[PDB]
Amino acid sequence: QHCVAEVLRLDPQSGYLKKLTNATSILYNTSLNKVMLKQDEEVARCHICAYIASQKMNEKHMPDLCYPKKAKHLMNLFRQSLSLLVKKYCKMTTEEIIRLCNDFELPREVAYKIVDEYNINASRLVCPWQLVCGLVLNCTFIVFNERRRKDPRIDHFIVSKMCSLMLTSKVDDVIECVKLVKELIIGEKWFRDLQIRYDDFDGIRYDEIIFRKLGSMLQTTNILVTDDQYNIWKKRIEMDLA
Amino acid sequence: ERVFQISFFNLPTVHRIRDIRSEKIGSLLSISGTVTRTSEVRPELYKASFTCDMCRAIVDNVEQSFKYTEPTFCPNPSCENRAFWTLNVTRSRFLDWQKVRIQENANEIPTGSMPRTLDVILRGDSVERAKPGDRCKFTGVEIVVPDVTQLGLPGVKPSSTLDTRGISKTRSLGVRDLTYKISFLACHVISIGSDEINELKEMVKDEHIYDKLVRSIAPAVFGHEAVKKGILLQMLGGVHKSTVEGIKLRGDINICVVGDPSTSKSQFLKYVVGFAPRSVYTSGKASSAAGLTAAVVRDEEGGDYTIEAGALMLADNGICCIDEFDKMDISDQVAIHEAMEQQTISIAKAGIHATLNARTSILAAANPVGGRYNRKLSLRGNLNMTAPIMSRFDLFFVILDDCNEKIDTELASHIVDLHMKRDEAIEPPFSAEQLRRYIKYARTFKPILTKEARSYLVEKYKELRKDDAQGFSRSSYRITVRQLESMIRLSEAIARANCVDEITPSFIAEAYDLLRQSIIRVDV
Amino acid sequence: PNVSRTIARELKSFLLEYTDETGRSVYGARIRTLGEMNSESLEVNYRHLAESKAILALFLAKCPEEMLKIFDLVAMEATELHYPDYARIHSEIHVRISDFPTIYSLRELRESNLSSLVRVTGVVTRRTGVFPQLKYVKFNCLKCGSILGPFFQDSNEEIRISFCTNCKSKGPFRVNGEKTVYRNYQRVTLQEAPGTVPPGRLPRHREVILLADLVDVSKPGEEVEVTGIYKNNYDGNLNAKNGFPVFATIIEANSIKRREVFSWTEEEEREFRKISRDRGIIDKIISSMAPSIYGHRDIKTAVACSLFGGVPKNVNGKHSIRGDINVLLLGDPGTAKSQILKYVEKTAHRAVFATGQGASAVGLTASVRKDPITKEWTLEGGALVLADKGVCLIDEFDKMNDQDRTSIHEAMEQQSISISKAGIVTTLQARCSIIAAANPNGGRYNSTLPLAQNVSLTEPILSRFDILCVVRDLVDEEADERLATFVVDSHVSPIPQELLMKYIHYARTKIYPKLHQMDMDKVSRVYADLRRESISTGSFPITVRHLESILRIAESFAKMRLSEFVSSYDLDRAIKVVVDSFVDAQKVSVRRQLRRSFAIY
Ligand SMILES: Nc1ncnc2c1ncn2[C@@H]1O[C@H](COP(=O)(O)OP(=O)(O)O)[C@@H](O)[C@H]1O
Ligand SMILES: [Zn+2]
Ligand SMILES: [Zn+2]
Repeated sequence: QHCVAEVLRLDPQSGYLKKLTNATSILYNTSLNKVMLKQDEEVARCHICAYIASQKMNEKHMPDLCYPKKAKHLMNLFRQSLSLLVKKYCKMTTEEIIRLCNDFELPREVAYKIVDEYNINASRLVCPWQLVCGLVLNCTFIVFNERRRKDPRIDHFIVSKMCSLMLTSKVDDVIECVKLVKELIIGEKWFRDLQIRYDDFDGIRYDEIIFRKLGSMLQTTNILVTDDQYNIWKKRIEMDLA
Repeated sequence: ERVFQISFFNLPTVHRIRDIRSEKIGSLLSISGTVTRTSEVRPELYKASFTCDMCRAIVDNVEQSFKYTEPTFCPNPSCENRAFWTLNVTRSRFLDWQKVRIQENANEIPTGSMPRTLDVILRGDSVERAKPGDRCKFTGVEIVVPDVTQLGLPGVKPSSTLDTRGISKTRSLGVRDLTYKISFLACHVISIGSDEINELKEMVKDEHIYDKLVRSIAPAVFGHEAVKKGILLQMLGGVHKSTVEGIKLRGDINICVVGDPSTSKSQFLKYVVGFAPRSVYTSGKASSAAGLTAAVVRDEEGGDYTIEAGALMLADNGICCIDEFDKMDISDQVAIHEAMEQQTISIAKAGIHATLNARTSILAAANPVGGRYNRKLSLRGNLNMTAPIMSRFDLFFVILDDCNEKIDTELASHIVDLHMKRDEAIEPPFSAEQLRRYIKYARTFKPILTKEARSYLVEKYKELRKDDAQGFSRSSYRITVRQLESMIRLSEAIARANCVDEITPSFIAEAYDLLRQSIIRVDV
Repeated sequence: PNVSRTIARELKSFLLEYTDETGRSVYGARIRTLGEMNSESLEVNYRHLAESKAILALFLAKCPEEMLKIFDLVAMEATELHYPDYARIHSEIHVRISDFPTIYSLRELRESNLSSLVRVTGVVTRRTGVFPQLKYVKFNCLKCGSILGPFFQDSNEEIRISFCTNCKSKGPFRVNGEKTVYRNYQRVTLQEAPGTVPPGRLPRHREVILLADLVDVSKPGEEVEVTGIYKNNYDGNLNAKNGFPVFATIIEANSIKRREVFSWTEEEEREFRKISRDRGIIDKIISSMAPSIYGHRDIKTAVACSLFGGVPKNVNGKHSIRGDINVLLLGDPGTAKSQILKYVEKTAHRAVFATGQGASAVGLTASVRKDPITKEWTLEGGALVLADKGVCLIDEFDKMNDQDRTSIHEAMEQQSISISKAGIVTTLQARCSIIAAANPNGGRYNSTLPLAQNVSLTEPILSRFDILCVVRDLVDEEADERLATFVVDSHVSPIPQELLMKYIHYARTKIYPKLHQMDMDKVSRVYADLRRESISTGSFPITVRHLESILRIAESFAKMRLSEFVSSYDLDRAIKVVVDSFVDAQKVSVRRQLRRSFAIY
């Protein structure tokens, strides 16, 4: 039942969940009662089980359910028993770029946004590797400012990652990949919502920069260090005896 | 919804195992022999499904006798390799099985001979009609089976091989070696080896038929009435149930005798083993307890072990007549003691444990130290066997001779008359035939006590122990309470011998005088 | 059959609204107790859902190992509405059954009966292992450094995978025992009851599997009732089948018992103290010790002192004293010598019936023994070893060689064993109570000689016996009049023994009652008195060994009465015992000691 609920709640990755666990139960039951249905490794035995249980209740969905040789076999058997940017004009899918975005373990909402961007504005293109590259980079720089604000060892590792995920030794093209999308995507309300959420504004806060730029000297350029820093740095030399 | 069995009984001919050659193959042929073992019920492959290795297409048929391995034909033949197959268990039919090991009988045997043996196998509902340690008359057909035990043997050895001639361009020879044993099967088997009501109604009405039954049980032998009486009550068993705790009794009784050689002790053995339903004569010496009791297999022929049919395990509701008592080993008397103490046994080897049950009633044979029984010493210094084994015995006997010419002459007359072929010297009241049925009536009569009787039993034991009062004279083995329970089981046996329910003091007075006579005096 | 819909709703209806008497939902108690208990199992009486509807039992009988599927999940259902997060903790539930009427032997099994409900009888022997095997599986892959998800395992096979979620690669696979989850598996032997193997036949045997966290609920020598199912075993390597192609058979059994843990409650000890303090229990002790034989009271009393054990002490961890009591009996075999000791084995706590050679549990020593299973070297000890707190019985003490005698000597000497064999060296605690017996030379005791002169024993272990009791032929009429009457009536006040062992179990725990140095120099007095009176007419002496023993008896009776400390007018009992002990132990010359040493009575 644990494994049943596991594989059944593996579909997302009201009446649905209930009726589907009941379905898989009595389905597996019917399939194992008689002596007719054998040599079926339990390795895989809760999948077109789940697909036909989708087919049964009320509404069914061909996509995102089967997601192979024996998949067809067992189906019939049960059903009877009952570089990257020089490349010109490439093509992509939903899950291709879900992969290239989920490699950073970023959320799926940002990915859906880049997907919407694409399927509306993937029309007039030369190469979508550039656009989606720049997109997910300017997702990373905006959401990952904290860890980077304290760890400048990150910005080399990250750019190195996407330099070789798309197979180049030259990188200034990637720099352009970022600034051009930033020129493009600059002013949409959803981009706006993300900037108020994760608070980069060029990577710097609002309540600081406005005094940086309106015309002030109270502007806190933190050359000096904060108090808790020293409060914890002192422990390193406390035990200096050893 | 239909499977069947068949059998043909009352064939005219018998063939011993040696009387079977290679022309009786596929032939019904009736044999009789003996058993030493059974084995484990394991239900058998009658029918059994298979299925395609590439679809659910089932085949509900079976290659059945041997060749139990591979069908060919598929309903939808379109396959890359239809040659091999899958299987299934449930869409199947099964039927029981059983194995025994079959054995020669003594009364048909040659010289320089072992009881040559071999295996037989059962089938179907006729099973449960096997039995260990009994003669039986089988009937079936000369089934055979492969073997490789017969390797290392001389001359040339057949071998099978498919042909590669007339077809070509298609161990690669696929060679199998073939060499077999000749087992047997059985279609049916029987356990070899009314106005009787009026017969026995007439015999019972007498009074001295006690004496008749007494004297009729060894006309082959001369005198020694005590032997006759004791053996006649030995088969008779005592009620092992008369308790409340569930701690129990060795309901039956036990015996032995002493006597110098040149005596007719062994005549009695050969009699009773020549009469007894359940019995055995054995060595006394040339035996391990692994022979008396059961040493068993350790997982042979693949399948599980099976308790061996013990020799001393035998004598259920009977006897193990054993001669040559004195020359027994250390461990065998030990095992015997374990056998007698309770009516139960415990066994182990290779970690396996056992537990059995029996109520064996031994009669056996004493041989004194030098043979000469010094009449003025006591029993123990001459017997040479430790106390507990010397104990548990309700009885001891002694048979020793002396010069009496009047009677010695008629004894020699009897002996030499016995060298007249099948003479009428043994004219009894009657024969073994009615005796065996009389026993099967009488073994289960179950007698009862009374207050007068037991009240007299008490006072008679008082006088008995009062013979140990000035014991040590008419005394070679002294008194205890074993003697009284012995006497009580003897009253039980003897009322059963009478085939009447209520026992009186007069009948036990025979036991009174008996155990008074069972013992030996000595000098001042 | 897809009637799981009707079947499930109606069996859950049964499970919930069950009412039999007073509207009693009996199984609510079961499940709530389960959840209270972190329990894994639950029982369901077959007789009542069988009373209502038996085609329940039919769709069970056709394939009962498939009848399971609804019931285990239904247990979780009822469980979580009354115990959320139980399904979190206990991954799965098993069930148990009771009260099935059909009977088969271990031999009566026919093909028509299997794959259905089976109920047998037999005995559990040869218990092997509580081994673990799998129920949930995950992996360590090589082409990727990652895992598999969770997977339940069938009842009849291993598992192996060639697909991977990253690619269709059949890379090297290995299970992660360092993370997986397991359950309890036992292989068990089972044999018929020899009390009913009919004439001539032998008893067949079988093999048994025990699961569901019910392992080690059994021990060798128990009568058992496994209800279960039955089937074959396709355990591979089967094409090498000569003869006919016929297979073994094995039970999977669910329910289990032992019929066919002693401890004290508040009232159970309340009554103990109530009776212990009220007026001299000890007459009723010897009235209720062992009614096997009517016999005689004196040696019963001696061994009653042997029962309880006294108190040991050390003078700050030196000059130890033995608290536990010894005994030694002897006399003609005609009387009951090998009865009451086995009774005591039945009546004590952590008693033993060992023996010498032949019909023995063990050889009364310790040794580097093999084992039938897998050659497990082990260190068993003589039954002395087992009851280092308790007692060790023996019969036929005489029948021993050199070393089996030296061992018991060592025991009663320094209460510890030593071993110098086999790459192993050690001592233990042998502070056991000794009991024994033997057989005199010549049946009768030979009244006209002393002890060591009559029986051929040696003294140095003989000295440890505070008691050496003897009887002989009892020759008068009344002996007959009583013993024959009892032994025939065998076939024609005293308290339960359960209470008596529960009393000793209550006694060796609590009471260490003391002795007050108030008038104890009478010890010094009467000792010096009779130690001179001994030479006055006797040959051998009496020595401080006896004195120490009388003190141990004094504290013994203190534990018996359960009083707080020594009483004065019971030292009379202790010393009287040792007195009339030395009386019978000697020549007819002692017949003057009969008159001399009675004033101390
Ligand atoms: N007083 C008695 N009452 C009843 N039975 C007795 C009595 N005395 C002896 N017996 C029986 O006789 C036997 C005596 O055995 P025992 O002398 O202990 O054998 P061993 O001397 O070899 O240990 C006991 O088993 C007992 O059943
Ligand atoms: Zn096919
Ligand atoms: Zn892989």
